Amino acid sequence: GNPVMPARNAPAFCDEYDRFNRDVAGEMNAKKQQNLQKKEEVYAVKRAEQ
Amino acid sequence: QEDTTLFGYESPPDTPALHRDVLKWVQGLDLSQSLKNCRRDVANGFLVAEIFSRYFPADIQMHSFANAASSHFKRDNWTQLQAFCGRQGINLPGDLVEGCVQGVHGAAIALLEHLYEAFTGKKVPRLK
Amino acid sequence: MREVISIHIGQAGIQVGNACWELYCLEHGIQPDGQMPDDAFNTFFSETGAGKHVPRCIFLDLEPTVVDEVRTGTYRQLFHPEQLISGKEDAANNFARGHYTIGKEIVDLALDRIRKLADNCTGLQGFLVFNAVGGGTGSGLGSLLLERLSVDYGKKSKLGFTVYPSPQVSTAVVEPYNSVLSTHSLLEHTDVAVMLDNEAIYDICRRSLDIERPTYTNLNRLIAQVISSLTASLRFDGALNVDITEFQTNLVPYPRIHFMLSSYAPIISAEKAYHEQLSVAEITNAAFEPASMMVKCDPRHGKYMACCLMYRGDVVPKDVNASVATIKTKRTIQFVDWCPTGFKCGINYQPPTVVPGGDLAKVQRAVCMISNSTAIGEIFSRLDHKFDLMYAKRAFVHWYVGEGMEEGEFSEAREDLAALEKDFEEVGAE
Amino acid sequence: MREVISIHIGQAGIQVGNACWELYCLEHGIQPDGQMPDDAFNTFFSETGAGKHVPRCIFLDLEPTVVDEVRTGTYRQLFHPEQLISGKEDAANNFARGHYTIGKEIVDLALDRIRKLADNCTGLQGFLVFNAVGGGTGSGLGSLLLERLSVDYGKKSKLGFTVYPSPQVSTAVVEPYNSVLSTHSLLEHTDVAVMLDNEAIYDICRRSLDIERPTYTNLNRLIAQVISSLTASLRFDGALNVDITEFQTNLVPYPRIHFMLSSYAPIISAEKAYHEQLSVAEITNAAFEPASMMVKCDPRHGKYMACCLMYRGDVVPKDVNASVATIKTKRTIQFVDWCPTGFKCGINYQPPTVVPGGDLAKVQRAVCMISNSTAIGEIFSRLDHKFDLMYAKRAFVHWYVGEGMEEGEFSEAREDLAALEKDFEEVGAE
Amino acid sequence: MREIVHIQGGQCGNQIGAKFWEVVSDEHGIDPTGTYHGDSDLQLERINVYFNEATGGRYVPRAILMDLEPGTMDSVRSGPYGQIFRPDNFVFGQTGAGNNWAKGHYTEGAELIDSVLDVVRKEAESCDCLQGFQVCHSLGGGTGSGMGTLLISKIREEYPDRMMLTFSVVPSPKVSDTVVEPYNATLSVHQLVENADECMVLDNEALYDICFRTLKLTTPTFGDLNHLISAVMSGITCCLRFPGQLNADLRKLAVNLIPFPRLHFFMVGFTPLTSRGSQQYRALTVPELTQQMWDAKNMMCAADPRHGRYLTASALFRGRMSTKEVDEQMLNVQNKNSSYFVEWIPNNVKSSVCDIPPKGLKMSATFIGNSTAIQEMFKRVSEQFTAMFRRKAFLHWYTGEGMDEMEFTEAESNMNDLVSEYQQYQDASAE
Amino acid sequence: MREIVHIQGGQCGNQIGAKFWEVVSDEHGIDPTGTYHGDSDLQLERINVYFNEATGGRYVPRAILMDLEPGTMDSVRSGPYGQIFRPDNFVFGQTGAGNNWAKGHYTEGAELIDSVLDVVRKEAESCDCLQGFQVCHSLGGGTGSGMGTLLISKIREEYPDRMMLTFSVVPSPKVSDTVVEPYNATLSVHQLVENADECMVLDNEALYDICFRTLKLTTPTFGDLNHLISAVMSGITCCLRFPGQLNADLRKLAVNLIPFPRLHFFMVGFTPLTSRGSQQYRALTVPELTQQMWDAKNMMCAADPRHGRYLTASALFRGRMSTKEVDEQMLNVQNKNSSYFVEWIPNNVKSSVCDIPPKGLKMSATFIGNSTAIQEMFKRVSEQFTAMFRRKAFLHWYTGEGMDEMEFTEAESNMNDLVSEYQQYQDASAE
Ligand SMILES: Nc1nc2c(ncn2[C@@H]2O[C@H](COP(=O)(O)OP(=O)(O)OP(=O)(O)O)[C@@H](O)[C@H]2O)c(=O)[nH]1
Ligand SMILES: Nc1nc2c(ncn2[C@@H]2O[C@H](COP(=O)(O)OP(=O)(O)OP(=O)(O)O)[C@@H](O)[C@H]2O)c(=O)[nH]1
Ligand SMILES: Nc1nc2c(ncn2[C@@H]2O[C@H](COP(=O)(O)OP(=O)(O)O)[C@@H](O)[C@H]2O)c(=O)[nH]1
Ligand SMILES: Nc1nc2c(ncn2[C@@H]2O[C@H](COP(=O)(O)OP(=O)(O)O)[C@@H](O)[C@H]2O)c(=O)[nH]1
Repeated sequence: GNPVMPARNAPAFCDEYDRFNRDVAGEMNAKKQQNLQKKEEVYAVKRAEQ
Repeated sequence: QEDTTLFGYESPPDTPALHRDVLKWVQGLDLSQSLKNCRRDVANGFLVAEIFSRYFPADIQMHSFANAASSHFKRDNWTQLQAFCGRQGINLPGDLVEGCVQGVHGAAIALLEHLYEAFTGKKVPRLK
Repeated sequence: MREVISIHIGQAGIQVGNACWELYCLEHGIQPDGQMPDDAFNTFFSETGAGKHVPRCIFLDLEPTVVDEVRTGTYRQLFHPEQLISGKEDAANNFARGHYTIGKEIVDLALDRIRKLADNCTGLQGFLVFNAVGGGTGSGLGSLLLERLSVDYGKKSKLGFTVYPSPQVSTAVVEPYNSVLSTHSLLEHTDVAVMLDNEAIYDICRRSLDIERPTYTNLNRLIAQVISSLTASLRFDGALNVDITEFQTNLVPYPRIHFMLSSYAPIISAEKAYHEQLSVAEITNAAFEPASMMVKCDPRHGKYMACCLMYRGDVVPKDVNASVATIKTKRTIQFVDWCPTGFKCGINYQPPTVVPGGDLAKVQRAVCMISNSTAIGEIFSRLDHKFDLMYAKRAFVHWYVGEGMEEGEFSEAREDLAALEKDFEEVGAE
Repeated sequence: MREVISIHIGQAGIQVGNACWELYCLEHGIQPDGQMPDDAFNTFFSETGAGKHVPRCIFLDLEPTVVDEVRTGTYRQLFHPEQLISGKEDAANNFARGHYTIGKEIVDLALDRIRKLADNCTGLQGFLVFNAVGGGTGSGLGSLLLERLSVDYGKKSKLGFTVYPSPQVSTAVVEPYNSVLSTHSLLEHTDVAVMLDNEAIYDICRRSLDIERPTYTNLNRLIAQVISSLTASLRFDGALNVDITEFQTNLVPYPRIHFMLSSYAPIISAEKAYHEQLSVAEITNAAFEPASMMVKCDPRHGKYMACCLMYRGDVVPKDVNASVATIKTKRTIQFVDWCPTGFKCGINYQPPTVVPGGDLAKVQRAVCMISNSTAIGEIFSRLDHKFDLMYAKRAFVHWYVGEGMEEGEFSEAREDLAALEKDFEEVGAE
Repeated sequence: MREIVHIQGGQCGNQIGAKFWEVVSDEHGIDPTGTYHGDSDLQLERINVYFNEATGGRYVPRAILMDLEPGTMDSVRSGPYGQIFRPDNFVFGQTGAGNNWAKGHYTEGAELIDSVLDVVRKEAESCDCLQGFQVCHSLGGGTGSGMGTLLISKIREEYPDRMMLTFSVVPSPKVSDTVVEPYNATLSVHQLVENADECMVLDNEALYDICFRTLKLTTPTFGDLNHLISAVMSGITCCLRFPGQLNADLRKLAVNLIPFPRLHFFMVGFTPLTSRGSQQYRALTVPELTQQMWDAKNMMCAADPRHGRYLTASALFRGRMSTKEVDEQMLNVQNKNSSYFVEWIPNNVKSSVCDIPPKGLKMSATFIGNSTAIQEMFKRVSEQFTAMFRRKAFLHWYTGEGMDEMEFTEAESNMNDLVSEYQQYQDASAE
Repeated sequence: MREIVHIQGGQCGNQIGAKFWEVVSDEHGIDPTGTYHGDSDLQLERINVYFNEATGGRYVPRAILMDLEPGTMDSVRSGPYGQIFRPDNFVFGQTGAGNNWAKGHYTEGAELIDSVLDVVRKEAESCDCLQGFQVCHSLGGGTGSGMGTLLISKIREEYPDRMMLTFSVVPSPKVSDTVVEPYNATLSVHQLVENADECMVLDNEALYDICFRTLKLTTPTFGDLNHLISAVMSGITCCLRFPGQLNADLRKLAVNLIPFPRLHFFMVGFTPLTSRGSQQYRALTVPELTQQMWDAKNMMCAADPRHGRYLTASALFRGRMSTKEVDEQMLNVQNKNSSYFVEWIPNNVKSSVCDIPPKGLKMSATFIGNSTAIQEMFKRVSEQFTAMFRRKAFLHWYTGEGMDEMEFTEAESNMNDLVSEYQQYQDASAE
C-alpha cells in the first residue's frame, strides 16, 4: 500500500466518518468537558485517599 | 589557564558605584522613589520614566509606565522610553537598556550617567 | 423602524456573520429556517406575510466556497438566495485584484441588493460593515463598496468592524500592503471604525475562557456578542437608551479620529461562572483592564478620549455611576485634558443570550466598552514600518501593479497613514 | 508537565535502562505492549491518541547487539523504534573512537531525536544520562552528547548516573584511560553526577540479598530501584516533595563539587523480609551504613557536605526528623563545619513497587540517600595512579592516537583530575 | 464589613491555608460545596469578613493561592475543601523555585507576580472596607519565601495604610528540612522587617513538641500542625467575625502589641490543647486557660519566653467568661512573673473577650506575645547563615539568578540590628 | 467551480499523473470505473475542479496525457486507473525523443503540439471558470522536457492571465539517469523562468532520501516517489476542492509566495510521513506536523534550505485544527529560525487551513518554500552544463535538430542570472 496511507489502529488513522466532519469548536468543547469531568473525578479519588 | 573561582563560584562583577554628581542630580530632581540599589531600582524603568517626565512633562506621562517586576512590563516601559528618546533625539543605548532590564551589573549605572549627560548640561562625568 | 443593514465582506466577514446571525436568531427566538413560534426583530429581520423573517444582510465574497458553506449549512432557508452573492475568482490577497478588476461587477450587484434592502426599511440607523483588512476581498472590495455607499447613501452611519493584522502573528504575507491600502481607503469613508485583532482575541480566549486552542469560530462568537451588545439598545428597552447616531456624537471627537478599541466583559466559561459576584463595578473594571482589549494595543500608552459603555442585564444607574466614578479616580486610566466627561453610559434590560455549544456562560450582566483613545496609533505605527520595510525592495509590488495599480497609490497610502499618525500624536499632545 | 528525558548510552546504559523501564512499567501499570488497562506517567511516558504509552527515552549505542536485544525482547512494542539508535562498529573500549571518529554521525542523529523528544514536553525537569565511564562508547560518545546538550539546551539539569571502574575488580584494560578522559569531559558539563561501582553493588547483593552469584541483571535492578526512588517525588505526591531542580540546589555547594554517593535501603530478600521491624530510624541507619554505599569509598575517610534523603512508603515526618536528629548526634557521621544543616529530607506516599522475578522484597518503607561528601576524592585518587602507571609507558596510547587524539588530551585530563583532587582536599579542609 | 484578603504561598503556605479555610468553613457552617448549613444567625452575620457570596447561595473564600509548581495546588484542589476556592485565584507557574529565594523573588517570581497582584487587586476592590491582608507561608523555601516577600513588598507599596499580617513558618532549630533554610530565612526576615506590619513565627519542631507533650498524639502528620496553625489563625480574627464583650480587631492588637515598628515579631499559642485521655480530668476555667497560655510549652515558636522579656502580650479569650476573672488573671500573671515582663510598660497585657467560642470548646484563648526571646531564634539563624556564607556554599545558586552578594550582607546586617534592638529593650532600665 | 487542467508529459510525467489521479479519485471516492462510491456530500461538492460528468454517473478526469512513444500511455491505460481518462486525451507521437530536448521541442514536438493544444483548448473551453493548468513532467528527458516547455509556452501565449503550475522533476545531484540531463535541464529551466507562473522542483534523490529516512522504506519503487508527489499535488489544491477554515487558492499562494516574477521556484514537502514501525508511536499534533515540515530532510528538493534563506513559505494544513495553534507554531518557527528567514519581509509565512484531511490521515500539511537554497541546485546544473558545453560533447544531436549553438549560451546566461538574483536576495540587507 501507499506509504503515506496510515495503517489501521494508528493515532493518524481516521475513518471516512470523522473526516468531512468540519466541526472543530464542538469537538474541542466536548473534549474540554470530558477533561473537566475526569479531573474532578481524579480530585475526588485523591481526596478519598487522603 | 589559571582560574579565580571558589570551586566554580564566580563572584559578582562588583562594579563601581555611581558618581556623586549623578546621585546629587537624581536626589535634587523630585522623585517619589529613591535610588537604593541602582540595578534593582532602575531595572523596572520607572525611575527613568520619572526622570524623563520631570525633564519633559508633556512627552512622558507616569500612567503609561507601570511599576512592575515582570519582564513584559519592564520591556513595555523601556520600549516606549526608547521610542520617545528616538523621537526627541536623546541617545538611549539599547545594549545598556537590555543589560538594565536583565539586571547586568553596571548597565543601569552607565545608563544613569548617560541620561545625566543628556540632561544636566552635559556635565561630563569626572573620570580617571 | 430601527433597521440596521449588515454587510459581510470576505471570508472573515462572512464567518463573523455566521456567528452574528446565529446569535440574533437565538436572541429573538427565530428558528434557522426563518420563522419563530414585539417587533424587536425589526432591527435585524424583516418579516414576510407568511410569518417567515428574513435578515437584512448581504454576504459578499469573490470566493464561492465560503458563501456555498452558508448555502448548504443550517441557515440555508434563512438568508435570501440573491442576498448571498458569490464571485468566480478569489482576490488572492491582492488589494488591486479586489478593488480594480474583479470587484467591479460584484460591487455593482452588491449596491443593487443594498438599494433593495434599504428600500424595505422605514428608518435606517445605518450599516454594519464587517470585512477583513489584510485580504484582497475584504480590503479592496470592501473599500470600493464603502466608497460607493458614501457616494450614494451619503450621511448614513457606516460602522466598520474591521479586523487588522496582529503585531507579530499573521497568516498572510502581503497583509501589510493591502492593510495599508485599505486603511487609506477607509480613513475617509467609514463613520466609526472598530479595530479587531486576532492575537488579542486569541489571548482573551486563552486566558479568560481557558481555551488552549482557540479558533475562528470562538473569535467570531466573541465579536458577535460585542455587536449584539452594541445593538441591544435598538431592539430591547432599558434606561439610558443609546443610538447608532449617538455613538458618533459621543465618541468621535474629530472626523479623522474615529477608530475604536472594543472590549467585552465578562468572558468566563461555565465552570468559572457562579464563583464570583460579577458586580457592575467588577465587570466595568474587567472591561477597562488592558488584557480585555480586543486589539493588541495597550491603552496605558495613550490617553482615553471617549468611552462608550453598553450595559446589558440587571444593571442600575447607581452601580454604573459608582463604577465609572471609580474608573475616573483610577490613576492608571488617564483621559485627555480637553474631555472632562468622556463617558457615554447606556443600560439595557435584556441580558446577553448564550449560544448553546459555546464557551461563554450565562451571565446576568454584561459590558461592551468601545473607546476612542490615542493609543490606537501604535498599531498604525507597526503597520507603517512593516509596509515600508517591504516597500523598500518593492516586493510583491508587481502583483499589485498587474491588476491596475500604480506606485503612486502605494506612496499615497503610506503618506496618508503617516498623516494619520501625525494627527493621533497631535490630538494626544496638549 | 514534569517530563524527564532518559538517555542510555553504551552497553551498561542500555542494560540499566532495561531494568529502569521494566520498573517504571510495573510502577505505572503499563503493560509491555505499550498501553495500560492520573498523568503520573507523563514524567516517563508520552501517551498517544490510541492510548498507547511510549517512553521518553533514547537508547544510544555504537554496537548493534545490545539494541537488537531490546528490539527482539519483550519490550519491542514499548520503545520507539527510531529512538533505538544503533551504530555499525563498536567503539572497542576506545574513547577516541567513540568521541572523534565513530561518534559524530551517531551523536548528530541522537541530538535530532532528542530535539524531537523535547519538542513533545511542555515542561522539562531535565535529562537522566546513564553511561559507563570505562568504555569507549559510554565515555566518548556520552561525553560528546553531554557537551552538545550543554551547548544547545543550556541550563537544563543533566543528572549523570555514571559507573566508574571499581578499585580492584574491573573488566577492561584501557578502563583507567577512557575513565580519566570521560571524567575530564563530564566535570564541566553534567549538573549532578551520581557515582556507582560494580564492586560495591556486588558487595550489597552478596551481603544483603544473600546472592552468592550476583550478576548484571541484579545490579541494574538495584540501580533502577534507586532511580525510581529519586524520581518518585516527580510522579507521586507526598509530604516534603523534592524536585529535580531541588536536588542540585540542596546538594551542590559548588559547581565543581557535584559528585554524589548513592545508597538504598532496605536491601532485603523476601526470605529475610518481615523478620525485622524496618522502622524509619533503622532504614535511615542502614542508608548511612558505609556498606550500603554503591561506591567502594568509605565515607568515614571524608566528611559529608550534604545528604538528600528520599523516603518512599509509610513514612512520617516525626520519624524522619527523629532519625535525622540521631544521625546528627552520631559521632562517626561527620559533616563539614560550613554546612550546619546538611540535610534535605523528602517523603513520598508511594511505596516502592517490587519487580516480579527480582530478589528485593515488598517493603512498605524505603530510603534513597544521595550525598555530597569529600570522601569521593578517594576513587579519583585510585584512578589517578592507575592512569599514570600506564601513561608512563604510554601503553595503549597509540590506539587513542590513531582515532584523532593527542598526547595533550591525556595530559590535560590527568591535570584536570589532579585539580579535582586538590579541590576535594580544599573543600574538606577548614 | 472589615474584610481580610487571605494569601497562601508555597507548598507549606498552601497546605496551611487549605486547612485554615476548612476550619473557618466548619466554624461558620459552610460545606465544601459552598452552601451554608450552620443553623445559626451569628455564623452568617459576619461571613463577609472571609467569604463572598456568588450568584447562588455559594460562598467563595477571599483566598489567593500562589505557587511556581502546579502540583501543590493540584493537591490543594484535591483536598477536602479544594472546591470552595474560585478557580481564577489559583496562580501557578510551571517550574518551581528549587528552595531558592533568588528564584522565587527575582527570576521566576517576577513574571507570576503580575497575576498575583492582579488577583489581589480584584479581590481588594470588591471589599467594602478592608482591614488588610494575611499571608500564610514558610520561611526557608524557594517559592514560598521569595514570592511571599515580593508580594508583601508590592502590597505594602499599593496599600500602606491597610493592615499586613504574616504567618511565617520559620525553620526549626534542631532538625532542618532543607539545606538552604538559613539563606532563605535570612533573606525573608529582611523583607518582613521592612514590609510586614504584623508577623507571627511558627516552628515545626515547636508544634511537634506541643502535639507530642500536650495533645499526646503518637503519629502527628503535617495535618495536625496545620490544624493548630489554623486554630490560631482563626482565633486571632474571631473578634472581627463575632460579637465580643470587649472586642479588638487586628489593628487594635497591632497597636497594643508593637511598641516600635521593627519589633513586630510575635510568638503565638492556642488554648485549651488537651490530650484526649485527660479531657475529662481537666476542668475548663479561665485560670486553667491562662495557666496553659503562659506556659512556655504552649508557644508554637521554638524560642522560650523565659529567656527573654515580654515586651507586650495580647490575649484573645472566647466564650462565656467574666471580664473581672480574665483581668485579674492577667494582672496576677504580670505580678507573679514581673521578672519576665518589661518594666517601662505599666501593663504588658492587652486582654480581649469574644462571646463566641469555637465549636465543641466551651472556652478558648489565643495568645500573641512580643518578647525578646525571639532574639535567640534570629541569633541561631544568623549563626547558621554566617557559617555557610563564610565559605560561600550554595551561594552560586543565588548568584546565578542575578542576586548580588551584597544583598546577603544587607539582609544579615538588618537581622543582626533587629537582634540588637531586641537585646536593647530586654536590658533597658526605667529612668 | 474554479477548474484546473492537468497535463502529463513524458514517461515520468505520465506515471506521476496516473498516480496523482488515482490518489484524487480515492480521495473523492471514485472507483476505477468512474462511478461515485465515495459516500460523502463534500466529495461531490467540488468534484468539477478535476473531473467532468459523463453520460451517467461516470466522472472523466480533466487530464491530458502527452508523449512521443505509446508504451508509457499503454502501460498507464492498462494500469488500475487507466480507464477513467478519456481516450481522446491521450496524445502520442510515434517515434520517441531520444532524451533529446531538441527532438522534443523543435522537430518531433512541433507536429504533436497542434493536437495537444487542440485537446487543451477543448478541455479549457468546457470549463466554466479556469484557475489554470498544472503540468507534471521531468527536466532531463527528451519528450518530457521538450513538449513540457513547448506546451507551457503555447498555453502562456493563449491564456496569459490563467495560472501556470509546474511539477518538474529536476535531474538529481549525485545519481544521473541519462547523460544529457544537464543539457535538457539547461534548455528547460530557461523556458520555465519566462513562462511558468509557479514552478515546483522535485528530485528523485531527495525523494529516495526522504522515503529511506522518514518512511524507512529500503527499496522504494518509482511508484512510491510518484505517490508522495501525488500527495503534494493533491494537498496544494485541496483548498479549492474542500471547505476551509482559512482557505487559499493557487493564485493566493502564488501572490503570497513570489516576491519578484523571476523567483517563482519552490521546494515542497508533505507531512506527516511516518515509517510503518513508528506509526502507533507517533502522535499527530500541529506542532509535530510543523516540526516534521520545517525539517530539511522533509523537502522533496535536493537543495537543503539551511544553506539558503527562506524568502517565503506557504503551508496548507488539512484537518480539524486550531487556527491559534497553527499560527503560534508558524510564528514560533519564524522566531526560532529568524537567521534563515529574509529580514525585509516581516512575515515570511502564508498559512492556510482546509477542514478536510486526506484519506487515512487525521491531519496533514503540505509545505511550499521559496528560498535561495535553490541557487545551489541551479549552480550544480550549470556546473555540469558548462563542463559538457566547453568540449561540446553530445552537442551535434541538438545541432542537427535545428537550434543555433547560441541558444545554449542564452539558456546558460538566463540560468546564471536567476542564480544571481537568488544570491542577491539571500545576502540582501534591510535598509
Ligand atoms: N477574527 C477572524 N478573522 C478571520 C476569520 N477568517 C479570516 N480572517 C482574517 O481574514 C483575513 C483574510 O480574509 P479574506 O480576504 O476574506 O480571505 P478570502 O475570502 O480568501 O479573500 P482573499 O484573501 O482576499 O483572496 C485573514 O488574514 C484572517 O486573518 C475569522 O473567522 N475570524
Ligand atoms: N553496573 C553495570 N555495569 C555494566 C553493565 N554492563 C556493562 N557494564 C560496564 O560497562 C563497561 C563498558 O560498557 P560499554 O562502553 O557500554 O561497552 P560497549 O557497549 O561494548 O561499548 P564500548 O566498550 O565502548 O565499545 C564495562 O567496563 C562494564 O564494567 C551492567 O549491566 N551493569
Ligand atoms: N506546618 C507545615 N509545614 C510544612 C508543610 N509542608 C512543608 N512544610 C515545611 O515548610 C518548609 C518550607 O517548605 P516550602 O516553603 O513549602 O517549599 P516551597 O513551596 O517549594 O517554597 C519545609 O521545611 C517543610 O518542612 C505543611 O503541610 N505544614
Ligand atoms: N519519480 C519518478 N521519476 C521518474 C519516473 N520515471 C522516470 N523518472 C525519472 O525522470 C527522468 C526523466 O525521464 P523521462 O522524462 O520520463 O523520459 P522521457 O519520457 O523519455 O522524456 C529520468 O531520469 C527518470 O529517473 C517515475 O515514475 N517516477
